[PDB]
Amino acid sequence: QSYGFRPTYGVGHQPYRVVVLSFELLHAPATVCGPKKSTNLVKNKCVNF
Amino acid sequence: RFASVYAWNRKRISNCVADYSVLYNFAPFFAFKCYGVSPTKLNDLCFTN
Amino acid sequence: VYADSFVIRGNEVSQIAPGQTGNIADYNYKLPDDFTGCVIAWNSNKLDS
Repeated sequence: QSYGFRPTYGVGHQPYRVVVLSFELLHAPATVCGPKKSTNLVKNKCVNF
Repeated sequence: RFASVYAWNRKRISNCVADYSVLYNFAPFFAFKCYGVSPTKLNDLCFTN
Repeated sequence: VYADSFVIRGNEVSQIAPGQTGNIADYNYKLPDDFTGCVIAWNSNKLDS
């Protein structure tokens, strides 16, 4: 069945445009990342990574 | 002619078959917060009254 | 990351969620129980008229 729509129709039956963003936050080579400027790598020295 | 809040009408539901899916096309349904049974899993139950 | 976009009826916007039942979560578009992601919804009556 269709979705003929007019402004005359009331709330609740108005068309809601919905987009879902689904991400597989798991162990894999990442493809999309946030805006963080990576720093140099340090080794054999206690740091936060 | 929905009644006033101070004198709210109480309609009893006698024996029937109730499908809680034709409700969605009767009212705008701004909020549908249901505090007991989950709203989605409602057509699969039978009530005492 | 996958952006699945569409437009549905307003009463069904709460039905696009993990583990829900009804016309749209059983026959149109089902979201997994272990869904991780964001859902964004708004109105579109400005042009859908």
